[PDB]
Amino acid sequence: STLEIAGLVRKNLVQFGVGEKNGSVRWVMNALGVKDDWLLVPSHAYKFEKDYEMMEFYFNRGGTYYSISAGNVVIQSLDVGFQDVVLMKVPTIPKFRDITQHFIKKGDVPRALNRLATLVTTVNGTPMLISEGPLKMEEKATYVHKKNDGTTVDLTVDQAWRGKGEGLPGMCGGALVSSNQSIQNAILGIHVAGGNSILVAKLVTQEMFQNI
Amino acid sequence: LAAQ
Ligand SMILES: *C[C@H](NC(=O)OCc1ccccc1)C(=O)O
Repeated sequence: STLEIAGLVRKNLVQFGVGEKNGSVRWVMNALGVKDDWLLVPSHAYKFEKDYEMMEFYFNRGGTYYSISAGNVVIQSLDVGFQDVVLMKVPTIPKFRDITQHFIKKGDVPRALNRLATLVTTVNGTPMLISEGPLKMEEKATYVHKKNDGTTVDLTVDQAWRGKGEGLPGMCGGALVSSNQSIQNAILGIHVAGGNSILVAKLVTQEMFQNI
Repeated sequence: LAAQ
């Protein structure tokens, strides 16, 4: 069911924060553990700020904190080009339950279209289930990221789900879960943007995990 | 849309 997939997502969601060495942590959004010490996280969380690699990355797993130098996480792309969401290996994180087999297969994508879905996410660790209207797939999606200083950058990704719904700041990194029980309520991707009552999630397929 |  949607709710049981949501429970598996919930258990693998951590809060992602960034800070200067010896400074306060800025808690930015969610990251989703997928297997071993690998997580999915929107790279817009960190990559547009100056000297990201000299920062400390923080992972909050239910009030137990894990930190690491940004230079010591291994970042791997989901596919060619910029997809925002990346795979991130974090050697200091406790191993995750492997939830990769619960992600949609590329070939099954059409089966989630035109059906409801649920965004399984948090706002700074408080779990929320957000209804999303019948899904469409945008071959390219563009959204605006506001940086810390106030300036903005336009981001464009390939293959992003679009659904009607109401999101809030901090919900990025949550997982979109199909209402379709015939594909076992597959995880469809990762929430990256929202506005004007529409929610956008980057498609993540099982096949993408082959990038290790 | 804004990055969320
Ligand atoms: C949610 C996970 N399920 C899983 O990996 O399914 C694989 C499977 C299940 C039944 C028949 C064939 C393959 C889990 O934690 O097990």
